[PDB]
Amino acid sequence: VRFTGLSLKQTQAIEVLKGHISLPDVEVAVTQSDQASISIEGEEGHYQLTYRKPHQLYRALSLLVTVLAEADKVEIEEQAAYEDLAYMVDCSRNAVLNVASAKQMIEILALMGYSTFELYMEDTYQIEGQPYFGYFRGAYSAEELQEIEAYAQQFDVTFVPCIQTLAHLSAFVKWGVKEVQELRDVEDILLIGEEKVYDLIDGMFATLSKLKTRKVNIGMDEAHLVGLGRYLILNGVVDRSLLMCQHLERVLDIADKYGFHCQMWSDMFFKLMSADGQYDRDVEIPEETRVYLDRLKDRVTLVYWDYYQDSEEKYNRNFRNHHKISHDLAFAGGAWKWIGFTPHNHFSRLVAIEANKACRANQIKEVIVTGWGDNGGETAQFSILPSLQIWAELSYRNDLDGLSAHFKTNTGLTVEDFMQIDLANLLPDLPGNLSGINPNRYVFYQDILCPILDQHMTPEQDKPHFAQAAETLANIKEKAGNYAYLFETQAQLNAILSSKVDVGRRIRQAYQADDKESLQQIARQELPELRSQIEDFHALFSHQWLKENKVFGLDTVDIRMGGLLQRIKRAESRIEVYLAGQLDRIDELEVEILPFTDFYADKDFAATTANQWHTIATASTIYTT
Amino acid sequence: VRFTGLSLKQTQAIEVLKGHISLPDVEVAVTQSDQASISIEGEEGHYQLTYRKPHQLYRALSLLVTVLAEADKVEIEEQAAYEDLAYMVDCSRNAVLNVASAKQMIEILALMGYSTFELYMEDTYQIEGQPYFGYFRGAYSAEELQEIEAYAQQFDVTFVPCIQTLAHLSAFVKWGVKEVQELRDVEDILLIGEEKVYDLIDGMFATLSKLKTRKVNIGMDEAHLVGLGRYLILNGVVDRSLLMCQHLERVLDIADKYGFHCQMWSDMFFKPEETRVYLDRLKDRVTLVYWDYYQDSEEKYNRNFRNHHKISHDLAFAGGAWKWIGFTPHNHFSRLVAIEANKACRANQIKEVIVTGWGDNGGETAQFSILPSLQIWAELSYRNDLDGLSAHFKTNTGLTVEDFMQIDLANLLPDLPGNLSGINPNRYVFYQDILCPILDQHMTPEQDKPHFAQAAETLANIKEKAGNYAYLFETQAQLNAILSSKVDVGRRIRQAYQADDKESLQQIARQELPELRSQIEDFHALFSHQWLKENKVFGLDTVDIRMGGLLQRIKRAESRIEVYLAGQLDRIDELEVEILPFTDFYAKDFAATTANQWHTIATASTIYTT
Ligand SMILES: CC(=O)N[C@@H]1[C@@H](O)[C@H](O)[C@@H](CO)O[C@H]1O
Ligand SMILES: CC(=O)N[C@@H]1[C@@H](O)[C@H](O)[C@@H](CO)O[C@H]1O
Repeated sequence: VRFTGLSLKQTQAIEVLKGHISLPDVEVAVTQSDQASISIEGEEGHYQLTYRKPHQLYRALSLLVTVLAEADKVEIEEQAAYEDLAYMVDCSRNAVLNVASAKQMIEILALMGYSTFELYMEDTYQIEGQPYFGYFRGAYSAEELQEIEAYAQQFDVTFVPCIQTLAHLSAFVKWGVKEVQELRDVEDILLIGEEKVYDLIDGMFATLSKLKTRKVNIGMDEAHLVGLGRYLILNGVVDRSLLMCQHLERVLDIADKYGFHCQMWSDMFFKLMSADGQYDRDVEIPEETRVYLDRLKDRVTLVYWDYYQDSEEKYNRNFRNHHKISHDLAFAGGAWKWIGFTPHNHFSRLVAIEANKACRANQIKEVIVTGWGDNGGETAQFSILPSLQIWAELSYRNDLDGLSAHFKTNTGLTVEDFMQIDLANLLPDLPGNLSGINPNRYVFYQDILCPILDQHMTPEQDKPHFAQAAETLANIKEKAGNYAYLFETQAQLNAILSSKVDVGRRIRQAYQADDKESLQQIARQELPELRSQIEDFHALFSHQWLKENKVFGLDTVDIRMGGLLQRIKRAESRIEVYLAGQLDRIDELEVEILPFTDFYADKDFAATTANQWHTIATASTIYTT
Repeated sequence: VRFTGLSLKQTQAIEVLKGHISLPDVEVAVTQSDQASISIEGEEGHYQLTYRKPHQLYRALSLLVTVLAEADKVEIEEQAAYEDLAYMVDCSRNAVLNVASAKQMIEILALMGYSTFELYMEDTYQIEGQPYFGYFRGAYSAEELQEIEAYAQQFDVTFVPCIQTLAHLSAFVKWGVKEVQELRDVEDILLIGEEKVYDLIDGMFATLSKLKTRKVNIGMDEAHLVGLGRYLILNGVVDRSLLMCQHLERVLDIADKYGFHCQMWSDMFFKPEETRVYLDRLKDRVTLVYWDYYQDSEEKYNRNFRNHHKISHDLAFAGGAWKWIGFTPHNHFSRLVAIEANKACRANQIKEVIVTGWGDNGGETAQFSILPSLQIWAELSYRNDLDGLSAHFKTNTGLTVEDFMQIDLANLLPDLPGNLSGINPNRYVFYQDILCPILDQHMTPEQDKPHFAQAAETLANIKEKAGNYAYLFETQAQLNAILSSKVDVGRRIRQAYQADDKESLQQIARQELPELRSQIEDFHALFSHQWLKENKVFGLDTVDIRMGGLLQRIKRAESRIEVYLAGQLDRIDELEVEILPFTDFYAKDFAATTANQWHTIATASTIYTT
């Protein structure tokens, strides 16, 4: 290609992006213009390209490459619905995105049209004088954060840290030293009102002030027991909505000291002022609280987060409730990658289409796409590219007509191929519109002898589904280039699930039937092979993890998978003891299996949602004293 | 041995106890008498033996066997200080004592002089119509509880169930079904005021009423978050002491319905005029239990007794047989505190002592690990001294009390003050990671390595003397063998790495760590044999998970070193993190500490949280 109008910064950015896309040999005149987010016009190898904001050059080039593969004449104009579109990576659930992968992610977000890159870090950034904060977690140094931000700046992409200034600090407050314990209210919540807490928070902002950015998400979601622990012991019973405002004021004051403009998750206002303590609800605002909120609302952007609703009207109602507090709002949607090993791009697509309608209908200026990693970060960081492309398409075009072509330009894969990554969750009898159904994870981590999720399995449909999935994913792996690792991991997982889905039930059927030959084959053949397959899965998982993330946090997966392997060994040994006539009965197998949960009991499929490792793996105590 | 004066019941009991003690070739005349708890006299192969309470026959027999080893003429008289002496086994922390082992424990308690046997069961007894209560936990059936109680009765020992009627029901309330969730306030706490909660509690007493006993410990400590969860959302703010009162009244009413008389922990009374009056009313219906496992001085117990007596004189004392700090008990520390507690209980007219055998965080210590602590409490009750401790112990077990107490060794680091509780290197040295050894500051390899090595040899020798108890010492010998190398393996990896001594890193990765894994798998085998001997199979799974996890982490240490050695890694990031103190709890002229949650020993990462 021959470009005119480019700055050195822009030519360098394009050099980097040539690692993702091939620019045709054509002539392109590039200028900034307020006329459109993106405009591309021309024919016969001579083109005029304009962008409104500098970062939008990179989506413009993605569109260019795409459109020119087919046609000679180009007529493209896009007007983005959102002033800012962000992707937030969870770096607090054990998986800290490594610097090299943050760079890759930035390049991709640039090509997609995102303005903003965000990292969610509860304790995973280093604070001078707080040596337990992020200790052995791979917390980013100030230097690493600076390097990441400066790399985003190469593409005119803004960096926004998402931190926690109230709750969700469990990995820090666990440390049994005076300087940490003195900071606690209860659970994962800091002690409102305590000077040492505000010293800590001043440290947080001191660290972030080393960056160029002066935009921050300060957290404050999900502090359900706020004011009810050591706070209650010291202060007695207080108005908790005012308590929230008091803490918020002090944090905004600290932010001000460093020149930051803040956003926060909105849920605690709703939980503390609704009838049943829930988010998705209307609120009675006490007068003294209203007055306090009327001040504070001018100093912070409230972020309404919702990853779940299947209809615009459901989001709309919540936006309406938020308007009672503030018209300075943003929306956080979901790239579903927090339900085990396997994402749910399909469900993310369904909710994105409807959330986009509601955001537009409520003149929402910013959408943050969230990539949470609940309970260990076991899903791949790059597993949700389709979901990111979907939101970009919805902002820029208000439809998904360009989704597959732009996605193929950006990744080398069709969007439908890449979205097969979801397969371990896609049981055939599920409706598309229910969230969190995650057999990928609970079929994997379930015990053998004591399979407490067995009532949720449907082997006649699930076995062939997982088996077919493994073949499909093996095929996509072969044409996935640099993303092949993602698919190889999923293929092996599905291969394991195909047999593991009912091995526990088949053991019980054979035991009840006195089919000792079957018992023997399971214990001597099937289970040692299952261990072999799990060890291979562990290797592939580790390869994936170390490619994307820092090493810290992988230890939890080692522990979990080692435990699973040992429990398979126990199934083998207990069966052998019984077969050698050294047991009259195998007591584990005499316990009748109950439903694990009734969450989806009223629905016409067996699968469910089960997303805590420690309750998947055992009915015994493991966490409690 | 020829006896006169025995019933059929007593004859059969003695026949069982021959499994434990060797009755010499003498004639013994047995009668009940109020003159003493135990009296024995006679000479030249003719003896007169008296007991006050029927169960005390069995301690008397142990005393008799003992003295006659030494002498012909006997003049024994004991007056026990406590009306009741109980041992309470924890069956809620994953380890549910199996029926055969409960029988063994009863036999030993009878020989020692215990009047009462207790099982602590949060969710580990079955309630008809509550299928999730004890599900996959090895919950005792009604019939199993009856059989255990009946066995105790064979020796005139009474049974007391220890249950929970408000909080500490974590293993039950986790179940995500309507019939369970509607019973919940928050965390491990049931929902006060909910009629379905009182339906459950009625169910609890319906099960226990199948027993002969009408004495129960109902739990009822003061959990901080009572009233603060789904209670707060449903009902607004209430005085939470007043809430405790309302719930306690309902529980007591249910217990009355079934004829039970209740004990409970004294916590909620420790300390609004509405509340004072309510508390005062309820205190008349219960015996309070003051529990203390920690104090090193009678003076400190006495202070707490005085304070309790401002609340109620209807008071019992719970002491501690330290078996809740990992794999290895602390009989030594239990002896220290028993001596002082006994002084204080006597000074304050305490009528009942309950020795507690908690199994905190997985039940990994052997059920029979604390026999010395139990004999200690018996001697203190009956004789007010330990001058006959070892001789009586050896009659009962085959082992001197000093030999048996070597079971503690994995905790007994040389530079520890004997009077500080919960220092448990047995556990955190074992479960600590290799690459990220977050307890390394608490290790003193130059002292700890030979201590653990010498312990393993000592324990191998005691195993040979231990008969039916050998399994306990075999387990502990192997643990100490492991800890001798593991205590500093992470540190030696860091040293070799920092010195760029690749030969040493290779030796550690290729020889030492695979051998460590082999040793841990050996320990796992021995531990499993020990567990299955003493306990139901349920709960063993948690140990399998924890140990399989540790093995996999040792594998990671091997593989990370291999990749580095091969040039495919510029650095091993885990090894570049400076290790801080794990806790400042005992920050001191020793480095050891207390760390008793597996999940925080094993990783600085999240593992339970969302
Ligand atoms: C602000 C927010 O969304 N908070 C939590 C988040 O930590 C969790 O990871 C996510 C996905 O389950 O949803 C919420 O429960
Ligand atoms: C009444 C009582 O003793 N309650 C707990 C008990 O559940 C625990 O196992 C034990 C040993 O640490 O100490 C107490 O805190």
